[PDB]
Parts: sequence; structure tokens; C-alpha cells
Amino acid sequence: ANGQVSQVIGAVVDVQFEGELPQILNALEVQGTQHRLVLEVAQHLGDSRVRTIAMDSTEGLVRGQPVVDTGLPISVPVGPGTLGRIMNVIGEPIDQRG
Amino acid sequence: PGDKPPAIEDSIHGKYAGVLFSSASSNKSLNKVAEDMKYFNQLYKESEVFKSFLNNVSLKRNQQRDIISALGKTNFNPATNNLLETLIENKRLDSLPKIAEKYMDYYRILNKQESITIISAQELTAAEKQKVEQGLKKGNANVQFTVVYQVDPAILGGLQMYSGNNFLDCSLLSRVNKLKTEIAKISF
Amino acid sequence: LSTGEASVVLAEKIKGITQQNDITEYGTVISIGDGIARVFGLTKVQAGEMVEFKSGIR
Repeated sequence: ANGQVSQVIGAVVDVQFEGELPQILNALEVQGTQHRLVLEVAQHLGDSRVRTIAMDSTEGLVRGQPVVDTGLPISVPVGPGTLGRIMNVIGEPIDQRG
Repeated sequence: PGDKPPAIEDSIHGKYAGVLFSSASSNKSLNKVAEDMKYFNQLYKESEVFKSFLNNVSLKRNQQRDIISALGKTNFNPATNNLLETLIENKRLDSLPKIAEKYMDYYRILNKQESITIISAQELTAAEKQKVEQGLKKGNANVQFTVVYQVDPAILGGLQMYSGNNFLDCSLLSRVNKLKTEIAKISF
Repeated sequence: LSTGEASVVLAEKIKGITQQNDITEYGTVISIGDGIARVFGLTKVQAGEMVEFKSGIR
């Protein structure tokens, strides 16, 4: 959790990191949200700041909220288990089938 | 003087220079900050490594603070120290030299001494120059000034004075053109 | 204060930060995005020169 919410502009959210920054296209996860909010890194604006796109509603966010760097882009579950199963953009099941 | 800088500007360097002058001039001191910012100007042009440091933007805030402290923690007015800390936080360290110079401008505006430049075609004789001083002195008679000379005009036997920001034309060339134009528009 | 502080700042510079490599041949990326990178301290580079990044991409 080496990231912080510097600013929040609608769906776009900028995360202030320290030291190493998340590689572009990586998937960041916000901590403290009601539901899992994943942010996809789009570009590095500079000054230890990065611009990301939110995969879920950014309502209820707060500046300085901790953010964790997954280190890799959005990872979705693949395989025969997804067959016959409704999957979300972030790989979460929305069919209430476990 | 009412904690009001000479002029108000929205420029980056202008904003910090104005706030520093007002904040500095507020409590008691203006010359202390003036000498501090002047030191940066001299060092900014004398030390090459110092120039690259300020111009450097990819440097981290914590790194910049450590280097600034190494320079000097004393002999700088608290207003100057607080200013630097603000620039590091706002990544405005690159604009340090402009702020320094801009600040001195306001201070030079408060300075009462002014330089008056006289422009004349014919060489000014030692005795003639003395008479010029009495005219300028008797004209103001309430403010000291320093006189400067520069003789490379196109006019002939004309006098043109530049005093900081004011210009008064006593040149004969202006008289010649004025008459030649009015004599043409007689509409006889 | 003193004018000889350049050596003091230079000393703190070399040790304070594990950076500042050969600027005339190396540079630092200030920002990356929209297919554009803001390299820093890449002095002496020529217009159209071919540069190479860390990962090997040119």
C-alpha cells in the first residue's frame, strides 16, 4: 500500500506513489472502498503521480486513501470454469453462482 | 510601507516575489531578505553546479531538502528559508532564480536613489556639465540622484533626459520638425 | 553564507542521492504517457538521434 489518492476527478483517479511507480497498464486496487475498486494505470503524469481509469464507481473516495499496487495488469480468471459463468470486467462473478 | 509591494503580478516568479516582499516587509525586515535573495543570484551565476540543481526537476522533494540544508541553515532570513521549503513542496524550485531577481526589482523600486541619463550630440564641456547639475538639482531640489552620460544621438545640439522611467525632450531636432510641419499646414 | 559553498553543495550532491550519472550520455524519464517520454538531462543529443531505454526498447 505505497500509494495515496492525490486527486479524484469523476471516474479518473490519480494515485500518489512513493519510490517505485506502477508500470503502465498495471492494475491498482483501492483500500477502504465498499466494493472492490480496481484502477488500470494509463500513464505516468510525473512527479511520482500516475493517472488511472476506474473499473467501478469512484463514489465515496477520499484524498490520501491508501492504494495497493498489484504489480501486473488486470488479471481475470481463465479456464473451463468460466464456461457457463457470467464474469465481470475485473473477473468477479455476478451470476451468484459462487 | 503598508506591507504592499510596488506592483501586483500573477506570474509565477511575480507571485512568490510579491508574497515574500509583503511577508518580509510585514514584521520588521526588508534588507535582510534582499541580501539573502541577492546571494542566490550571485551564486546562481558563479557556481555552475548550483544552476543545474535548481533547473533539475526530476529530483525528489526529500533529496532537494537535504541539498538545500547543506548549503546553509543560518545567515538567511526566516522568510527566505520558508520560501525555499514552499518551492520544494510545490516543485517550484526551478523558478527559484526568477523569484530572486524579481524580488530585488521590488526592493530597487523602494530605493529612492535613481539614475538620470543625459543624451547630447556635442561633447559636454566640464563647465557645461556643471550647469546641467544645477538645472537638474534646482528642478527636483528634494531627491538625490546619480547622473550618467551617453553621447551617440542623431539630433544636433539637443538634450534628452532619461530618469528611471520618465522622458523629457528638450532636443533642438524636435523644434526643427515642429516648425517645418506647422509652416506647411498654414493653409494660406 | 559564503561563495565557496559550491564545493559543499557538490559534496552533498554526489552522496545525498544515488543518481546523477553521466548526464551528457544518460537521462532520466520525468514522465511517460501517450507514446511520449519526458527524458531529463539528455544533453548533447541530436535531433533524430536514436536513444535506447532501460528495457531495450528504442
